[PDB]
Amino acid sequence: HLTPEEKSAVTALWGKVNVDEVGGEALGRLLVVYPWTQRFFESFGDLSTPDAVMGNPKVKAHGKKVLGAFSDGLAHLDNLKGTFATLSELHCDKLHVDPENFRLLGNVLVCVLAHHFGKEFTPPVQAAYQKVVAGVANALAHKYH
Amino acid sequence: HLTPEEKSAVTALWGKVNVDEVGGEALGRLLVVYPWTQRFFESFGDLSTPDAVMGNPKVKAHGKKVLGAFSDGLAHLDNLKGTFATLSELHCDKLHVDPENFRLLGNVLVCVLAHHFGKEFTPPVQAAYQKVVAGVANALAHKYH
Amino acid sequence: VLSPADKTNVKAAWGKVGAHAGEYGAEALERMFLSFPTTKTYFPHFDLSHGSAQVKGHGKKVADALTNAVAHVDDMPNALSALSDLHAHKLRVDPVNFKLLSHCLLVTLAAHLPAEFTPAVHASLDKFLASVSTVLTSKYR
Amino acid sequence: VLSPADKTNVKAAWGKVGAHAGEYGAEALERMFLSFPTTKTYFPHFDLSHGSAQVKGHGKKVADALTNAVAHVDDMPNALSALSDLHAHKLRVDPVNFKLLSHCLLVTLAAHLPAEFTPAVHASLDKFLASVSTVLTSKYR
Ligand code: HEM
Ligand code: HEM
Ligand code: HEM
Ligand code: HEM
Repeated sequence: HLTPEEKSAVTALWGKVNVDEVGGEALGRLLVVYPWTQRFFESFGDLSTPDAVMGNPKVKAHGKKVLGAFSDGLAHLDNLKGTFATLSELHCDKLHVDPENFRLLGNVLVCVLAHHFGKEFTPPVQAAYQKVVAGVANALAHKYH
Repeated sequence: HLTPEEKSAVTALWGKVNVDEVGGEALGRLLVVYPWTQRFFESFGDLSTPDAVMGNPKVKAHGKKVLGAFSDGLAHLDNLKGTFATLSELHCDKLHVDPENFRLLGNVLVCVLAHHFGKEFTPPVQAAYQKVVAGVANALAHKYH
Repeated sequence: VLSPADKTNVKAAWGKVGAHAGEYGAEALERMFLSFPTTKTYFPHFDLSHGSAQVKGHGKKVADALTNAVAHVDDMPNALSALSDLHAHKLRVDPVNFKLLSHCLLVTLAAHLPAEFTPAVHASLDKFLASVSTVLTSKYR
Repeated sequence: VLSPADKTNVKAAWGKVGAHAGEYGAEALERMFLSFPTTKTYFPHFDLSHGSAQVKGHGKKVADALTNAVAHVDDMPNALSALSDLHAHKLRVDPVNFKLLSHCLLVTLAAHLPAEFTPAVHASLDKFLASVSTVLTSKYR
């Protein structure tokens, strides 16, 4: 569980985030760094190179969608399971997304926040975000069956 | 979350387990299959070959103790965190045992049950035991800090 | 690396499996689907109920691939090259799932090999399935 | 495997670390201990407080070993041979922890190399740390 200081540090850093920008960057980096995650996006067009993936408007659009939901979920740090329950059932039952993809995206998100904020993304701030990305991943995997 | 069919399957098979013998076998196999785990057992004597590990009296004695505590936890499947809290703190603060060792022991114990019981350890019975070994390792890791 | 004793252990154990290889491959998949439900996300096109012929046919393919790997235990990368390509670029199974099927294969072998599944043989089989798993994920990126 | 492009990307990015390898290695360890506290089970003999001499010293060793590996990227098994022996036979750190430190080294580099951490370089660096980790755990059993 996050401590009160950790919640405050997450909230404070997230106030400086351009969610659409970071979402597009994190999703594109997921597809570049872990290319097997492209399996869900065969309808998205060109994913032939790192530049093509990062510049792909459908990739950016899906990044905006996923991180917008993530962002909203940060108002519910004490009820992530409840907040992501229906999205958990959808990702399992209809989208067939292995929950390991949520952990990989959380790892890419941490790397992007580190790249974006530099020294401001301190060891303690990182520790806080690690709890958040494991919490969201676990909440999105909770209704799998 | 074990279902009621799962709880009954766990209890029914556990009535046939000689805890002392299975504990010795599972701990010896952990030390044979993942030999880096011998790092916690420097004072236990001869661990030079599989036969030496498996017949080592100290390995057999510890196995008995370890699986005895595991067995006791089977009467409290809805409260594993509270049941193993004291031992979790012990393993963290005094024994310095990485909690990944609890996961490795869980997999070796599933393999020992399958080897010992054969066909009776069916797919569904295994699934119930996987939930239990995952729950016990998570309970023993819960007080780490 | 697989040692000479590991290779001997693997061939002895798989040799005893013999003609039940395909049945054991289907049982390991069934064990995996029930024990680790997230692995079912790769098979939405399959009826995964107990006894499914799709799981049995897939189980035979997995087992035949393992037989091929045992047969080429000193040259596994080339023997499994087409399967490495398939998993890396088409199926795209997350690499974490290979350790789950390997454990279920190990459990299935233990449940069918009372005499042969000794501690040493268990250790060699675990190493072997991890090496097969490593070759299968070697072209993912 | 590390492609030629991966090797080029790693040499450029790690070359930019230069004289800060000690500092970055220490920050990656602190990042790991705070984010993943179970890794502290391997360092009960160290003062792990912020800025401790032991963490700084160990940070330098880890970073100099990576420098050695980048410098001999075509033959890491031979260049890290003594360190793979040390980890397999004495330290015996569970292999799951290498992914944890690797992630923290990657965050550290991202936080200190804004111009160089492109998507392509991030993939190459992740692949390189995973390959170093594979070599360091190659003799465990
Ligand atoms: C922080 C983690 C994530 C969150 C919060 C999230 C959230 C969402 C949301 C809000 C939707 C739209 C739901 C709807 O249309 O009803 C969605 C759809 C989807 N998600 Fe997730 N997602 C996450 C991670 C992922 C990952 C890692 C993948 C795969 C790599 C993925 C694959 C998909 C796919 C394929 C769709 C359907 C898209 C479409 O129909 O255009 N998601 N997700
Ligand atoms: C099911 C999981 C486990 C349970 C329930 C368990 C339980 C116990 C118990 C009851 C003790 C004796 C406590 C005392 O002396 O006060 C103990 C000691 C110990 N355990 Fe665990 N254990 C588990 C797994 C492990 C594993 C996997 C390892 C390492 C591979 C480990 C390492 C140790 C060590 C090193 C000791 C002290 C032995 C000595 O006295 O030299 N345990 N454990
Ligand atoms: C020991 C490890 C494994 C081996 C030897 C193996 C082998 C194979 C083989 C031989 C095929 C059939 C190829 C063909 O039809 O040309 C196959 C397909 C497939 N495998 Fe793997 N596999 C392994 C691990 C996994 C894992 C861990 C997963 C996911 C949990 C997986 C998911 C699939 C899927 C979804 C297919 C396609 C099945 C179909 O649609 O018919 N495999 N694999
Ligand atoms: C990138 C992966 C790693 C590298 C390059 C690395 C490198 C090193 C080096 C160079 C040393 C000192 C050897 C000497 O003094 O001769 C060392 C020691 C050590 N490493 Fe590793 N290491 C890695 C991963 C890990 C991990 C993941 C852990 C545990 C979480 C770990 C735990 C230790 C410990 C406990 C020592 C001994 C520290 C001391 O007492 O001074 N290492 N490592």
